[PDB]
Amino acid sequence: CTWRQNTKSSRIEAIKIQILSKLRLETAPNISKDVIRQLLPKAPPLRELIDQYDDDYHATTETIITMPTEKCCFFKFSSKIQYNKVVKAQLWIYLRPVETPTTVFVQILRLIKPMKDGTRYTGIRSLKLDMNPGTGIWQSIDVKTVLQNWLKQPESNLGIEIKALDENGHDLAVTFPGPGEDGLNPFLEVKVTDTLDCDEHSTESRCCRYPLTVDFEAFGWDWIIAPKRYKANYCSCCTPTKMSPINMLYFNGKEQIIYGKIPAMVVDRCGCS
Amino acid sequence: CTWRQNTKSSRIEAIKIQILSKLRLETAPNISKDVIRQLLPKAPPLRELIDQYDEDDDYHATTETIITMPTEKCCFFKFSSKIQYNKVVKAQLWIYLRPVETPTTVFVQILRLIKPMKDGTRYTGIRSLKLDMNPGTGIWQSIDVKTVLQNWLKQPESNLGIEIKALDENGHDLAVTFPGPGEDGLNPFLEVKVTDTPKGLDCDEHSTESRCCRYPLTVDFEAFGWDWIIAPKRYKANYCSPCCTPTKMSPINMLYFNGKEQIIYGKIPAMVVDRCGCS
Amino acid sequence: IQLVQSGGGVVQPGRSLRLSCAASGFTFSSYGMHWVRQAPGKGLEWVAVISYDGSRKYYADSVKGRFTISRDNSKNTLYLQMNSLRAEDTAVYYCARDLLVRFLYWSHYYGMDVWGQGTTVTVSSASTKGPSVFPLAPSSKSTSGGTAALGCLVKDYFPEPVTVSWNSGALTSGVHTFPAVLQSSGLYSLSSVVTVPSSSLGTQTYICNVNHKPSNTKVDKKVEPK
Amino acid sequence: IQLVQSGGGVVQPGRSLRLSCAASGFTFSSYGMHWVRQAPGKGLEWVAVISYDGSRKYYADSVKGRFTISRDNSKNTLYLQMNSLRAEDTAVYYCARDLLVRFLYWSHYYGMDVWGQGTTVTVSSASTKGPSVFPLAPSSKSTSGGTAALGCLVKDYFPEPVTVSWNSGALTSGVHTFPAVLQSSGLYSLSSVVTVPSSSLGTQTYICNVNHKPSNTKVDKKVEP
Amino acid sequence: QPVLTQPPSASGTPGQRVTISCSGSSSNIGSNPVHWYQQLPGTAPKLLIYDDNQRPSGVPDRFSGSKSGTSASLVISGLQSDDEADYYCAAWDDSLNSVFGGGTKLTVLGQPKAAPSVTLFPPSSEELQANKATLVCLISDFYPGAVTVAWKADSSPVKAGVETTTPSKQSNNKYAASSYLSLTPEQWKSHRSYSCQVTHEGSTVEKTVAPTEC
Amino acid sequence: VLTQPPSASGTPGQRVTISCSGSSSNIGSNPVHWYQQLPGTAPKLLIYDDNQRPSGVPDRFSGSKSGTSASLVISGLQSDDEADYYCAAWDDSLNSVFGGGTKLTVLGQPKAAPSVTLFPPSSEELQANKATLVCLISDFYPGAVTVAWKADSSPVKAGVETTTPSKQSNNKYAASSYLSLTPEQWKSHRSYSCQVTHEGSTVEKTVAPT
Repeated sequence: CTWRQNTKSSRIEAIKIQILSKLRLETAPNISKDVIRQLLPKAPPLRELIDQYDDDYHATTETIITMPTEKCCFFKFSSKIQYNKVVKAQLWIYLRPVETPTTVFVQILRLIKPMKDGTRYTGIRSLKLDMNPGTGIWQSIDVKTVLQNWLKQPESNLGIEIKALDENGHDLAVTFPGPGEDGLNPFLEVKVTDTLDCDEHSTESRCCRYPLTVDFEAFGWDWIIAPKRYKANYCSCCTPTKMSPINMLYFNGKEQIIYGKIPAMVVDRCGCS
Repeated sequence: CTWRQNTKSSRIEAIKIQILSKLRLETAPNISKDVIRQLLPKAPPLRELIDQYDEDDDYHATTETIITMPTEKCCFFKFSSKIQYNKVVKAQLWIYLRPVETPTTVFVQILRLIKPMKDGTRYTGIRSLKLDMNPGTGIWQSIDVKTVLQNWLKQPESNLGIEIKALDENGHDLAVTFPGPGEDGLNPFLEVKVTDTPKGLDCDEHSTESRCCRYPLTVDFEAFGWDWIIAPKRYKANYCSPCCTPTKMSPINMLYFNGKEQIIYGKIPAMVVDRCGCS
Repeated sequence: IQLVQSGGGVVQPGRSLRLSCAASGFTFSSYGMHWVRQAPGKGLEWVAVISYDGSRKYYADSVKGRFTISRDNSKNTLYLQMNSLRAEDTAVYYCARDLLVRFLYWSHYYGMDVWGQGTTVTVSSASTKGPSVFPLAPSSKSTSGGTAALGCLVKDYFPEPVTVSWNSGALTSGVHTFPAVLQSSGLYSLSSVVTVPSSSLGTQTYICNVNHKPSNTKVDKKVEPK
Repeated sequence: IQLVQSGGGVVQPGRSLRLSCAASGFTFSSYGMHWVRQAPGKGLEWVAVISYDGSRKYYADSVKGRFTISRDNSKNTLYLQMNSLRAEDTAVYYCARDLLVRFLYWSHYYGMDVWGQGTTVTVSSASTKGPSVFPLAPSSKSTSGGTAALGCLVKDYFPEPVTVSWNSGALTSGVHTFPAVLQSSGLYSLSSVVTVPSSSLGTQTYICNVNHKPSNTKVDKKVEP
Repeated sequence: QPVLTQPPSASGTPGQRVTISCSGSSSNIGSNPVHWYQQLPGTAPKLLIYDDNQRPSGVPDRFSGSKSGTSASLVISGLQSDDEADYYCAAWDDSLNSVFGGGTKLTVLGQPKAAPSVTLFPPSSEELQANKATLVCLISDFYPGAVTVAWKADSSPVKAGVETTTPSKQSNNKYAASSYLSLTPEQWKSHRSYSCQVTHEGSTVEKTVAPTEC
Repeated sequence: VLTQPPSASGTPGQRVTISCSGSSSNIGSNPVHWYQQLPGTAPKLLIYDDNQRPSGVPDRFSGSKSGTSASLVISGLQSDDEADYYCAAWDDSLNSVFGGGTKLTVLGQPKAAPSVTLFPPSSEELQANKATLVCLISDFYPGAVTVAWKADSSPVKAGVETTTPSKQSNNKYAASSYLSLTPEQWKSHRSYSCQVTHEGSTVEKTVAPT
């Protein structure tokens, strides 16, 4: 009856542990709901990912959003090479609504180390945009090749400057100094494509893979033409974690010989469950 | 220790049962070794397959090739095969032409039988060949019959068999069906390649069965205070209750904070139990 | 393995000819046999087929009623008898053997892998006749770049070899003499053109010298601009 | 939002000309400004750019040393001063404004979305001269039993443009006036042709009215056969 | 007589893969096996393919052929320059006759594709006074050697009176040809113009002459 | 200079691509801008910073930049798109650089042949001691021809001036060629001829002293 209910709490604690292990996280992240509210961006790529809802073991990362470290924006990511696998990289910025129709000039500059000539900056995108009152807009800037150079050589990234201004030079900032602005900060959207046997006589480390050969000729199952034998193996909860198929050529006893692929016939790896 | 050795014979009996179930056979076929010898064809497609050794369905076995020998003038072929004419990738009739004693040219004709008419009675024509043979060697010939076989599936009762003729320039018959004591695996057969046939227990928490089955379990991250996970808030993980554990699992996608100023979207494998079934 | 043809020739319309095709290398009576022809520079046209033993004969509509196919399996020989010959019957006639033997059904459906060397028959109601010669004057229709075509049109002659030279052979450069064309009348016509510099017109005189030996006709014509 | 150009013309080689471009509808001193030109039937050629206040000027090598760009932010006006004019300087000159304001870096790198209407300058040793007008009479060998083209040839005039109408403007059907062609003499010539019904010849009168304002010359000619 | 249709011409580069097409009727190709022939200049044909896709002995597998519906294809992979020849399709028609297609000249390109120049002469004064009238369209120095010719009286096509030579190799190894249009002098007087249009690899060259005479 | 193919064409609804090749000093380091120019109007900026459109510009106009090259691609090709198209960029030697322009033709109607009229020198002009042959070419599509003059079937290059084609009231192109002779020259040949070529078809006209 309800013996399972007691065990149910410990199954949930086990899944928690397994989730952290599949992620690659030593501890559960400590983030307040308030801080989540501040950092979660209210932008198209996140509304796309959220709106959908409403190495065998490890998790595979498809997309990474990096917020600014800590001042116009610096991005720090320990993201591990993968220029080659970095499929796309976009800087997302939100331009706040304006009061009157105004044309807004945006320039986004990569910093480089100051020299005599070409002091301070390089240039990534410059925009001229016409805004009407009441609505702000999100802009997505391709920075794939830029971001790759940063990963290839850290210390070549000093961050970026973003300027936004009207025809006369007055500033109208993209940087929001208030509690009421939530999810409105800039962010970087990067898409990437990341990817115990024993002897028959061995006294095991409990869970282990043990050899087992199935000989159809031995059972007088002569209808199977090929394989005559195969290595199935077994585990000694200690259970198979990974299996492979075999192909079989056999008589079905209906005047037909069939050649077929039989899934999950061979145990390749076992693990504890 | 070797507790295992005692269990070993019963693991083999279990795999036997599972093999029959994956091949969709209620019982192991009763075919004598003698009859196997008679029927197994000694032909290129089988030498290839044998010599190689040295609501979607992932459980059941998938048929790649079907070899049909004739039902008991010869060659009618019998099909409990279910339609799938578009899926039939290739169909070849294999016939063995016996050795000749002088260099001779051999004319082969394969005819589809039709319902008799007054004019052009009972034969349609499928392939005609001419081949040059030298003594001491007989040769296997592969004849494309994909469009013919498709008509048979499309309309059964339009399959009235086939006639096979093989003869030299002067008309002498060089038979293709071998009834001799020595002659094994030399009869005709049909090789059809197909791409087709793409195709446990779950219970209530309070339901009484102790047969091992799938039980619902919902994981609510908000309940644990794991607010770092943005999406899914909740999901059905499930569980199971010589071991009752999950035989098939699926992944989920998860959008979460890693606590390093990054939100990650990823695919996490083996999060949901789909089937439990003893193993 | 061979088919060796015989017969053929020139003949007047309404007259008759018989072609022969002798086979060796194979058992002649195991095979259907065909005749196929080809008019000067046109496609292949099948004319007839005959069964192994002679009992069925089929013919193209174009020769139906005037040509006859037959065979004598004892002399290993295929025959075609051609009567009421017309000018459009003129062609090379090829005999050919079926790739498949008559012990299969539809053997003649499948094609013919043997083939003789061919026999020419030429059917014309044209008598010998010398050409009319017309100037093709260089016009403002030059070929540009300081060069002009002029020539002469050699019309309505029989039989085929006619010969054109320019200025008694002193001008061989830039000359093209085209193949004849053969008319529904059965007379040949041809053009010979010489590409020259347009500056030279008005001083250098151009003369085509036409020679048709088969009628003993020589023409010399000056081509002048208009 | 507008750029209104002024001050072109014809001028002798080695002599000089000054173009103007007046801006309205935007803050003139928030933009870099350019001059671009185009020779009769050729491509665009950038000639110069100037910074917001006039402190940087860059020039195409082809006009380097001879042309000078400048601006008067108080009169909202862009200037180009052309000296040592050659015949290959003849072209339509367009003024254009940068799409981005000078408060961004490299604003002049990014392009020009504004553009004036253009100003023609023609560099020639020719003097002003009215055209000769000659009939292009229909002959008996017409195109069609129904229709012949007739017209009039406007020969040897300087400078462009000349204007042709037919029957004081009461004939806009069947009428093509070709572009001028420019001769080794430096004089322009052109034709104007009107396709009519051949039946009407002999009665209905066709008159080309030519007008060359640059020389104050008007000609009216009847074309007959 | 129910004939098979084959493009007049084809070309490839040595090593390339050409395809020769054959369109027929359900009476022939649709129900019946197709055979293909190769013909070199002044030799008999040679069977390349039978029963749609089968090669007789002595025929390379670079020669393959197929049949779908009422059409067939001969495809020559690995194109050698001995393959320069005419290619014919064939099949038995149900009206009880074997039928060939019209033949496809296949060119194995050993030079660059040259367009024809065209010279169109009108009837001479002399010939008109003889009560005849011949328009002579000469076509020179084109590669590969295959064209079609189309005559227009004013702007209307005219098939009646046309005789057109087959191409022929010149001294410089470019092909040449001729088309004649035979008119009466009355017919020649009646139209404002006559025109000779030759087509070579999709590009068309055209000339015109008129009773207006220099 | 930046290099652009001299020409391009499409059918209405087709997708054309205009190309621009340049140097590392310009396109490789610097933003590319593209212009459209209709006959007798100023340029209009279509694209800047490689792939951005100013206000008022349909997204069927898109453009990109790889290395030392750029591309302007017009999807959904309308017949208003008939115009010259230019790339541009700033070179590091301090000058703005345009490409040479690409004429884009929007195939909008059938191939019409030119009619041709050749007028001889008028009485009036000969009496003025001059002589001009006027060859008028009318209503042909597409707008491209060549003209050749012959005196007595000999080519003549001296004295020739030819207009470029020009769209007319009925939307077919027209053009003109002039031959300038002395009256002596005009008297001393049997005839003169104007030879016009339009898509391989050739028309000729002739006039003779009379």
